[PDB]
Amino acid sequence: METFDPTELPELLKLYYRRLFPYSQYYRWLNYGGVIKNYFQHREFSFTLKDDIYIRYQSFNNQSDLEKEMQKMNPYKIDIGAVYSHRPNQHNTVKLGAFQAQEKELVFDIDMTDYDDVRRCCSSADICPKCWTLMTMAIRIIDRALKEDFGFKHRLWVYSGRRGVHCWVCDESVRKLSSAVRSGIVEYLSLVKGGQDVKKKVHLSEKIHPFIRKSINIIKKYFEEYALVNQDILENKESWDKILALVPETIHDELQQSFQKSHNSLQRWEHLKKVASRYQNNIGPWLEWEIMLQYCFPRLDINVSKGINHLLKSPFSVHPKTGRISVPIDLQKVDQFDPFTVPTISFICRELDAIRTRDYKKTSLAPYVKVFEHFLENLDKSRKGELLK
Amino acid sequence: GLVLDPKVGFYDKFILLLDFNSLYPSIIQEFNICFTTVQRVIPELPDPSLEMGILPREIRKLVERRKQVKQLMKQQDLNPDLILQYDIRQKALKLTANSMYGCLGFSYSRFYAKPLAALVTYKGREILMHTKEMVQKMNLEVIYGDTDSIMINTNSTNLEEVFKLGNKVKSEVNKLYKLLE
Amino acid sequence: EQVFHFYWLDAYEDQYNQPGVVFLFGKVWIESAETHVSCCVMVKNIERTLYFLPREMKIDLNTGKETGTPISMKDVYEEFDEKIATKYKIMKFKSKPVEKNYAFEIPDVPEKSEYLEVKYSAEMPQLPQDLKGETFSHVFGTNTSSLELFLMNRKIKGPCWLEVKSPQ
Amino acid sequence: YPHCLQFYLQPPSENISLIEFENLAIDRVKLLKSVENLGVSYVKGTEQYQSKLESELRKLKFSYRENLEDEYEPRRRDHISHFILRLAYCQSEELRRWFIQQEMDLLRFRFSILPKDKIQDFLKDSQLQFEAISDEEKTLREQEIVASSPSLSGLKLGFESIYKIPFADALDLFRGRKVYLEDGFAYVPLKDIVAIILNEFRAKLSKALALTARSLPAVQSDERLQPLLNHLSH
Ligand SMILES: [Zn+2]
Repeated sequence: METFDPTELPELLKLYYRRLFPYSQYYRWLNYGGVIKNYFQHREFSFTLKDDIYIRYQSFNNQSDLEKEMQKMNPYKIDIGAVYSHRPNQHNTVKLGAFQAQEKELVFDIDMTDYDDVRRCCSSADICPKCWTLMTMAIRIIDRALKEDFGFKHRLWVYSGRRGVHCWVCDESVRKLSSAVRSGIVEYLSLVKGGQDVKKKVHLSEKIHPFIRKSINIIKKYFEEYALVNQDILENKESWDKILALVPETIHDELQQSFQKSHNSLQRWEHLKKVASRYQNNIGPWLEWEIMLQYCFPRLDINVSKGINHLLKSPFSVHPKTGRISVPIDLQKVDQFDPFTVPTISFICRELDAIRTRDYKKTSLAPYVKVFEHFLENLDKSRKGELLK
Repeated sequence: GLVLDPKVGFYDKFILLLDFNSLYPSIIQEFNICFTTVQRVIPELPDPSLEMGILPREIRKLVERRKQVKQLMKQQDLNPDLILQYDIRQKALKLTANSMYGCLGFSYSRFYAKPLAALVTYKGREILMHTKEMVQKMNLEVIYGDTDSIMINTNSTNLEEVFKLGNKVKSEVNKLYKLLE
Repeated sequence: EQVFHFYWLDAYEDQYNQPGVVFLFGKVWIESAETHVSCCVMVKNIERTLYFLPREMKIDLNTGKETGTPISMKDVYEEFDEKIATKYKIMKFKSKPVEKNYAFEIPDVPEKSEYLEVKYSAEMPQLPQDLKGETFSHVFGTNTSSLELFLMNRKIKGPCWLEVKSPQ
Repeated sequence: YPHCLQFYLQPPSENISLIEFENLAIDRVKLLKSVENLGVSYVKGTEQYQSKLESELRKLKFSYRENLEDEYEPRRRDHISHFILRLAYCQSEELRRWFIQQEMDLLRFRFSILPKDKIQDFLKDSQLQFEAISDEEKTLREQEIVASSPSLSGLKLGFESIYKIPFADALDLFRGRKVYLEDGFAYVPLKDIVAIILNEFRAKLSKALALTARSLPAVQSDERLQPLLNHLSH
């Protein structure tokens, strides 16, 4: 990849939203077959126009209006609201108080801003494939949890573009969940207690929930690869002092001598495992278990999920800073997914400049687009099935 | 509204009243009753977190102006004529508040709102009656009240003790309901 | 330019004797007698004001069924200015784009729609209150009084000193 | 009147005499006052409490297992008496709280009366769905239920019945992560089942009593019921 120039945005955005954006595909995605009377007519859209101007309430009638409004102003950011009783663009025309959300999505966010104390590889706003292991494991854990614990069949993750991703679990009963339901679910899925930079942020009991058991079973495929090889968290006294802060002080001296007599994070971690097993036999708390939970388990944000009218970035958009396209995440290709191969608006415009509107096929967006038609094929199949039967 | 059946008889102990004036304006302030606020189509209570509506704006403006005039009665060393003017203005504000509910519930009025008036009357009856049972709890006895006055028997013969009893019940009802006077 | 001021006490309106003319009455200071003495003041051309409610989808006036075309403020504007003006003998008015709010019990009324502020001089006959149009659902301010329009559009809050310029 | 316990959400529409009307009102007032006093004096679970309140019921003939006698008189008495107490008690928030306390005591005792065989058909008659799990499902998911269960000691999953419930029905229960979830369905022991049903019943009663409080001014115009309905409990 070449370096990105942020000054080419006014032209690159216009070209992309003129030619390559999957407008009518996204139209089916939010129309959901038009089963409800005006489910798309009350659909909320939020845009960020030029000169950092923010406008919130828009409602649209059809793909023609979508095309015209998208190619007319060319917002930098595309953001999604909820679906209300009446049209949000005329919400003021309806009596005050009557405006209330009735359906909306459930979303889960994991970001690099949640691992500043965790990653030894990148800064707050930077990422790398060798730090992408946390993101991959978080995706897989949330996948299994929602797909088996609640049977959430239509799970869609979308890459934010720089330092995180977004999920989109589009079952109908999920769409009609209440605020209390979503809250109770998010505390049901909350295990990390992020305090005022408290040393210990994960604690368990003797009885283990199958949820946590399966999550850790997934994680163990990645701890050695990432924490001890990609990050090598036991290379320096400062490096392992963070772990010692969680480890009880009676083990600190033995861990220190074992780490000094060792030379690598793998050897130091296996010595730590031996000593932790001895401590468990003497006393259990599963030290090896909460430390890895605090280092790897996803750290969620409550507000974005609990809000019945919260706002979040739409898919297939562009990142203002990095320019990567907010494409869905292929559920089959997660362990080897990379954010630096995500198409950038500059490259995809150059592809178009080097050339029924299916030009995305000649563009690098094409595999991720086919991912999107695969997801919407699943949605159509489920809708047709659970409607006919 | 609600009128209590009188405990008719002869009461030799002290009797003090409790003027339930500005009850309806206080309710309209408290629960944000307004034409722009209620979702009429028997109505329902509007959202508390919702912004303070139109009718509360002017009635609260009148109440605050009356309160500042009341302050001006605390500061002494004023011309008695101006004191009389302040008293007249305060009384006018009082009666205007008391008639606020009047302008909304009557077929005689322009703004005849049957559901809104019914909701206001229901809340008034509920709060007065709640005051009734709880003042029963505080070991006194009530004998008469209809939305504009409360008769209270004392079982005491000390006037100052009766007055401080009234003061304590006034303070507790004021901390139970914020804007009621 | 000569100007004078008075304290106004009374306000009288008549719908048939001198329609559209509210005879404001008050109490004026006079320099010649260095005191206050009774004064009369009157104002003409108190235009009746109306607020038409354009519909959203033009329905047939005979049966209420949709005619298949949308409705705009411009649409209701022409509909008025030819047919309603000819039927009820209107020759001049000032249609303007004005946004107003309604929060009362008249049913089926948008809260913050757009209103055609039809301002015509009161001499022309007042429109019927139940007037209906092929394009507009209903219009407010049919018989709304010249007195209340004066008091309401001139920001005259209660009895306050009135400043008048160019006394004819 | 299809079952002994019944949830009171369909007012009767029959015609009864004034003497029967007062008899029902006074009898149910006596029953609820006895429930209050006995619950205050004793612990709610002791056999002395159970037997004494059973004797109170027998002398006031308000509930019993279905037979020829049960179908006509007692359950109908319960129905109209409860609704006339609704009219009597919907006046004040304090009276509503009092009534709710005593009726929860009454309903919990009545549920304890009902044998385990008939609770299934009672929940079916309750019109809100709950599915009991099979023995094979219980045996298969016993380890999951015990692992995800609250502080109940041991692995012992005894004879207590386990039901299948939509997750939205037990929000406060599952939001503490003290239950297992399977495809949006929960599995729960009997104590928490009765807790859930009593919370739902208190919610419905609160709403219904508020609505009847909105309906009091119209129904109080009668002169032969005002001096009673003002003072059944007071
Ligand atoms: Zn990294």
